[PDB]
Amino acid sequence: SRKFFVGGNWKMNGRKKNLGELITTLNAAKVPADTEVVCAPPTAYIDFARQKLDPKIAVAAQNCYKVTNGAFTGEISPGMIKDCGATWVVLGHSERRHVFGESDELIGQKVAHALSEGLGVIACIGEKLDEREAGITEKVVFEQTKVIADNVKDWSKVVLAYEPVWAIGTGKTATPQQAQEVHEKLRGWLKSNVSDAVAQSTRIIYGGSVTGATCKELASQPDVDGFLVGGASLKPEFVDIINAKQ
Amino acid sequence: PSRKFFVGGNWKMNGRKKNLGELITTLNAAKVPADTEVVCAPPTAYIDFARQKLDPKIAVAAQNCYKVTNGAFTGEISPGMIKDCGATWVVLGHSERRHVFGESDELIGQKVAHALSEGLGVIACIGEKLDEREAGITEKVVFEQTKVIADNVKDWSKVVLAYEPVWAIGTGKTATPQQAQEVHEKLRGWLKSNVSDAVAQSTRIIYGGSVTGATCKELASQPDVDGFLVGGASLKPEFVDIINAKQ
Repeated sequence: SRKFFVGGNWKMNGRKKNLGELITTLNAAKVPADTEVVCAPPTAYIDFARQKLDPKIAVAAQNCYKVTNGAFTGEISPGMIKDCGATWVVLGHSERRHVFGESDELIGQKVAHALSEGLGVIACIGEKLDEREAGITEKVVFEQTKVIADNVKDWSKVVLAYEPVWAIGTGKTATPQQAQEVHEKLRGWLKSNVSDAVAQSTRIIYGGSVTGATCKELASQPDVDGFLVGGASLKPEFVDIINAKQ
Repeated sequence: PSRKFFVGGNWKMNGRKKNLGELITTLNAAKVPADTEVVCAPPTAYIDFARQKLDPKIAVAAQNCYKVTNGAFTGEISPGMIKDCGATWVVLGHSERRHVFGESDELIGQKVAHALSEGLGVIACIGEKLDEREAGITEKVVFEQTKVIADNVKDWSKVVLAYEPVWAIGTGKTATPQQAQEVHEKLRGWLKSNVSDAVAQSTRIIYGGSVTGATCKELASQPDVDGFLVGGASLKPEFVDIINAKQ
């Protein structure tokens, strides 16, 4: 049985004050033993958040680069993330891919380098609306997963996050069934392309819109192992999502 | 005015808390002249760390930022966060952003306007690549880049322009002091006839090419060179020699 995993992606939000208040809320929250909880603060606050957060919650960088040190003004390395006490990095997030044009190859190289450096990786995939309506959900999502997998030697430190990008701001929504259909298919790719052990043990988490109201039906899906939470991660309702399985 | 000499240390993607803490200790003990303005740009995960450890005489800069105050931009930081961390500058348009990460002029323009509107100072970088230089179009590239920045500047008192001779990195070429001067003087001439005389006379244009212990002096003596954006030397004791380049 895969351990339930709840990540809170704060994206580019917050200052020390309101994030300190958020953290104070999380510290007082009772996080179940069976649930693994991770918060991804803005890059300027990885160090701050790690100092202020209770050890029971892990800290993630929102991105990193693919080399340990170098001439890359504006980037950070897994070494720096580790040095700040964070144990995870989010890679391949839809905003990196689709606003900042990060290629599959780049994401793959980043994954291999973060893993070689002792970090865990939350590796994001997902298809856009035009890809969904064209019938190529599987093609896009399998090709993205392949390039990640090509760069993974030890899946015990990886978590796959499915983002239904086709549902973000488009006027379409994903049902719990539709999330399940994709998750199950992703697991089926891990089976047909990597191994059965890896399909069985790898957390595939849902990165679509998740609220206090919908998190329960979503969490009940056989192949949904948790969430990568967007906007709700900045709010008390993140604690409701930490408690989703019941 | 005259223009206050300006020395920025760009640490790029280098260091951890230990060796950067030791570097900072070196800088804190250094005597920085009153007539020199010194700024250090740490990796983004260490803006807050460096500001806490660095003496107030040295300012802190982010190496990049985004163009909006908060938002759905996983991996980015805003000028509001930079300020909140005690940093007062941001480097924008650095050649590595433009040429490795494909940041466009339009994007850099928008980032400059937003950083300025948020009360940050901006070190705005420009520079031509080798293929652009050998094609004879140094001026075209460098003037177009400066124009998009200038379009997004309402107050030049908080801006510093950095010329990076990208054409001279690793490629194998070295930029002479004269060659740097020729470009700087032309950049100032662009400001004079597209912005204003007052902005031409008062705006620091700093040199972002390779600068050592040895070569900083002739460079700093050039009429239109107002200082440096130091790359790799910024992580070393010789950055202190560059802080002292005028005398």
